[PDB]
Amino acid sequence: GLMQFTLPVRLCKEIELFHFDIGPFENMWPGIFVYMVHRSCGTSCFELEKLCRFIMSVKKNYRRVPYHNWKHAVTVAHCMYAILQNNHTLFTDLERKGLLIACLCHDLDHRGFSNSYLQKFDHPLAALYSTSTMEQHHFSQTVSILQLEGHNIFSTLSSSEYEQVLEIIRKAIIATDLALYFGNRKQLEEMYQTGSLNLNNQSHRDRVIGLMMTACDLCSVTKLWPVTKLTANDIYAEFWAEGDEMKKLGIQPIPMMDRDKKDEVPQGQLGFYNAVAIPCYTTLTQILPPTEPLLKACRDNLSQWEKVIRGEE
Ligand SMILES: COCCN(C)C(=O)c1cnn(C)c1C(=O)Nc1ccn2cc(-c3ccccc3)nc2c1
Ligand SMILES: [Mg+2]
Ligand SMILES: [Zn+2]
Repeated sequence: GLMQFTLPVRLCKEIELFHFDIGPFENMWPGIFVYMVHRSCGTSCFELEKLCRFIMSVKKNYRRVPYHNWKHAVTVAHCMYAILQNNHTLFTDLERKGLLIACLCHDLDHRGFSNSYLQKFDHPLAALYSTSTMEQHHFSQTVSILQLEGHNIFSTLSSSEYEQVLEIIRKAIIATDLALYFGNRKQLEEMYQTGSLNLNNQSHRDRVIGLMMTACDLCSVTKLWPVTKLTANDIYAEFWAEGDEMKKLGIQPIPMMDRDKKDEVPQGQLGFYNAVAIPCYTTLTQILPPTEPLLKACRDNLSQWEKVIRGEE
């Protein structure tokens, strides 16, 4: 109850900034998350013992893959923490509880492969979940862990508040399917530009939380350049393994997944910044002005990939 988590001074300060890197000390990441729940939500929103037990079972259900691993879960939660802390009054009590949990759980049991590859492989998950295949699985794994004995961190909510929190989590995790981001962001662009955007409308709040999810999920593009560049190596380690597995099913992979087209990464990064990331952070900044540092850092990283192409690195 009177047991605050405290970080060393440098982390205490930098954890409040959008561009914080959680560091290479895995054993500090649970403490970093609890710190963030305690400041974002309150020391009372979860029983510490149940929260620690939930965090450790979540960690165990992330796999040893290059990118979609436990470090990604905690990194995405931190980006959400920074959004929430910069927008203190915009979010409900249930939202603050659900959203850091959603981010921690949003890639549970990821195997390092896309929805596309599961469907070409004919994986059993592609028969159970015909769209947003991995994202429905990540949600199913979150509910499984919530039901383990002594892992119900929501045990003190009413029936209807529990239903509401699990719905915020389900929609927040589904929204991390980038296939859904394009049309979510177009509707938010139109809604904002015609002045129809209404944060009392639940279906509008859902769209805004969806965009916050894409923003936190893609947040490697918002870090200092060496973090961005080193994270991209892990991203391609996965893409290129998927490509290899496409070649084993007799399917030429897309160039993004073909390690033989390593050469064209820089231009592929530009496309991604221009088509996905910059538009994501631009619309987020229109809706939630205090998130502007995410857009500014993304633009800085776009300029770094432009320097790589000009062989200035
Ligand atoms: C939520 O997603 C989770 C991870 N995923 C899926 C990401 O997309 C993602 C997340 N963060 N970042 C930075 C990325 C990322 O790098 N994306 C892309 C997207 C298209 N490309 C096309 C080419 C390319 C390469 C070589 C040749 C031609 C094209 N390279 C890319 C890279
Ligand atoms: Mg995912
Ligand atoms: Zn993710």
